[PDB]
Amino acid sequence: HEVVKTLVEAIILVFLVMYLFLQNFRATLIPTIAVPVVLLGTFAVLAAFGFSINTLTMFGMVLAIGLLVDDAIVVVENVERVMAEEGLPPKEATRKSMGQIQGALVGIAMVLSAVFVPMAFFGGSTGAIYRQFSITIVSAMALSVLVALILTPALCATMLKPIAKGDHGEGKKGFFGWFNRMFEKSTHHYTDSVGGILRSTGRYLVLYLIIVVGMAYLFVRLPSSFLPDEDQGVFMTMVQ
Amino acid sequence: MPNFFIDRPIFAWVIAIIIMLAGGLAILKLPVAQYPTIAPPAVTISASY
Amino acid sequence: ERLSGNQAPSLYAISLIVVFLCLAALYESWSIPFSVMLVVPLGVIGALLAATFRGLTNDVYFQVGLLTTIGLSAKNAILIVEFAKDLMDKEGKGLIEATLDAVRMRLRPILMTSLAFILGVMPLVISTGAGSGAQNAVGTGVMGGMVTATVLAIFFVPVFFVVVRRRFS
Ligand SMILES: CCCCCCCCCCCCO[C@@H]1O[C@H](CO)[C@@H](O[C@H]2O[C@H](CO)[C@@H](O)[C@H](O)[C@H]2O)[C@H](O)[C@H]1O
Ligand SMILES: CCCCCCCCCCCCO[C@@H]1O[C@H](CO)[C@@H](O[C@H]2O[C@H](CO)[C@@H](O)[C@H](O)[C@H]2O)[C@H](O)[C@H]1O
Ligand SMILES: CCCCCCCCCCCCO[C@@H]1O[C@H](CO)[C@@H](O[C@H]2O[C@H](CO)[C@@H](O)[C@H](O)[C@H]2O)[C@H](O)[C@H]1O
Ligand SMILES: CCCCCCCCCCCC
Ligand SMILES: CCCCCCCCCCCC
Ligand SMILES: CCCCCCCCCC
Ligand SMILES: CCCCCC
Ligand SMILES: CCCCCC
Repeated sequence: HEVVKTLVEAIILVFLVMYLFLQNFRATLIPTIAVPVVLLGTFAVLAAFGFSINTLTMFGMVLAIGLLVDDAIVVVENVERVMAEEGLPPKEATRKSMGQIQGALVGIAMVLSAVFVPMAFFGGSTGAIYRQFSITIVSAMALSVLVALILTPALCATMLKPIAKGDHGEGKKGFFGWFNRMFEKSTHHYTDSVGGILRSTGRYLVLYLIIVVGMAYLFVRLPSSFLPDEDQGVFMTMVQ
Repeated sequence: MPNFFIDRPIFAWVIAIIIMLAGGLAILKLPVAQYPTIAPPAVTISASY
Repeated sequence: ERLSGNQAPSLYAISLIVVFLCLAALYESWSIPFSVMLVVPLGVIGALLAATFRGLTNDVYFQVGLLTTIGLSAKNAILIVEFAKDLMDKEGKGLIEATLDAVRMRLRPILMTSLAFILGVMPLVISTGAGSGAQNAVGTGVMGGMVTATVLAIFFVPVFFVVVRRRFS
C-alpha cells in the first residue's frame, strides 16, 4: 500500500513537471492519462499470465512510469514542436507527428524488450524474482506503444490548443513568460556548447574512457547483496 | 515483405541471427532421450497373503 | 548455493548482442548502433555513485533500477541518432548541422521525461516507514543514474554519432 501511494504521488509529480512545459491544463492531462491507462492494463496482463501483486511487480509499475511518460511525452511534445515550426492545427500536426515517430516507438519497444526479457531466463530461486520485473516492465512497454498509437494521438488531436508558427510561449506574461524565454535561451546555449564540443571530439573520447574506468572501479568496490532485510514490525527471541 | 528486405539486407540478417541465437541457446538446455513419453502410464497394486 | 550460482555475464552478453542486432535492423547499419550503445555507462556511473555514497549494495532493486535507467538513456540516444540520420537521408543535411538540429529538437522531451521521473522517485529516496529499505534501494540507484544519464547523454550522444559516422565512412 506504501508502493501504491508512491505510484499516485509519482503521477501527481509527473502532472506538475508536465504543466511546467505544456503550460495548459488539457495538454498536461494527455501524458497524465496515458500512465494509469497502461499501468491498470499491465495488472490485467499479470492476471492473464498467473502473476500476483507483489513488492517486485509493484516496483515494476513504479520503474515502468519512466518508460510510459516518455512514450506519451515523445508523442505530445513532437506534435507541439510541429505545430510551433509550421503552424498546423492540432489534428494535422498530430497526423504528421505520428507519421514520423510511430515507426521508432514500435522499434524502440523491441530494442528495450531485449534489455528486460533476458533476466526472465535466470534459473532457480533468483529466477522468479527477476521474472516478476521482466514481464511487468515488458508488458507495460507493449501496452505503452499500443496506447501511444490509439489514445495519445486521439487526445493530441482533440485536447491540444492550436499553436501559431514561431510561437514558443515567449510572449506569455508571468512565470511561464520568463521560463519560456529562459528555456529558448538555454537551448541556444546548449547547441552552441555542443557545436563547440563537436570541433574538439578527441578530448571527450578520452573523458568518456575516464567515466568508463570510473564506472568499472565503483562496480567492483560496491558490495553486492540480494534483497534488503526489512523491518516487518515483528521478530523472535530463542531461549536454549 | 520480399521487396522490403531486398532493400534492407541487414534487417534480413538480424531476423536470421536472432533465430539462430534462440536455437543455439535452446540446444544447451534441451533434454536428450531415445524417445519422448510414448508409453501409456501404469499403476500396480501389490498385496501379500 | 553449490548446485548453481552467478549466470549474470551470460544473459547480459546475449542482451548486449540482441540490442545491437535490433539497433542494426532499425538503422540498416552495422556501425550506427554503437553511437547508441556507448550511452550505457553514462547512467551506470550515477547509479553506482548514488548507491556508494548512501552505503547501499548492488542488489535486485539496484539492478532492475539500472536496466530502467539504461532503457530511457538508450531510448533518448535512439531518437537523437534517428532524427540526425533522417535529416541526412531525407533533407540531405551535413553530419554536424543535422546532429545539432537533432539534439536541439530532442532537448525539451529528454528533460521533460528526466525531471518527471527523477522527481517521481523522490518519495522512494526520502521514504520512511514499512518497506522503506526496498523503496530507498530502488529510488537511490534510479535518481543517481537518471541525473548523470540526462546531463552526460545530451553532450556525449552527439559526439558518439559524429565520431562513429566518421570512422565508418
Ligand atoms: C492509478 C495506477 C494504479 C495504481 C495501482 C492499483 C492499486 C493496487 C492495489 C494493490 C493491493 C490491492 O489489494 C486488493 O484490494 C482490494 C480492495 O481495493 C480487495 O478487494 C476488496 O473489495 C472490496 C472493496 O470494498 C472489499 O469489501 C473486500 O473485502 C475485498 O475483496 C482485494 O481483496 C485485495 O487483494
Ligand atoms: C525470434 C523472432 C525474430 C524476429 C526478431 C526481430 C527483431 C528486430 C526488431 C528491430 C526493430 C526495427 O524497427 C523498425 O525499423 C525499420 C527500419 O527500416 C523502420 O522502418 C522505417 O524506416 C525507414 C524510415 O525512414 C524506412 O526505410 C522504412 O520504410 C520505414 O518503414 C520501422 O519503422 C521500425 O519499426
Ligand atoms: C568527468 C566527466 C565530466 C563530464 C563533463 C561533460 C561535459 C560538460 C558539459 C559540456 C561543457 C563543455 O563546454 C564546451 O566545451 C567546448 C570544448 O572545450 C567549447 O568549445 C570552444 O573551444 C573549442 C576549442 O578550445 C573551439 O573549437 C570551439 O569553437 C569553442 O566554442 C565550448 O565553447 C564549451 O561550451
Ligand atoms: C515475454 C517473455 C517471456 C519470458 C518467458 C519466461 C521463461 C521462463 C523459463 C525459465 C526457466 C525456469
Ligand atoms: C510493405 C511493408 C512490409 C513490412 C514487412 C515487415 C514484417 C517483418 C515481420 C518479421 C517476422 C519474423
Ligand atoms: C554478429 C554480427 C555480425 C556483423 C556483420 C559484419 C558486417 C560486415 C560488412 C562489411
Ligand atoms: C497511509 C496512506 C494509505 C495507504 C493506502 C493507499
Ligand atoms: C548476480 C551477479 C552480480 C550482478 C551484477 C549486476
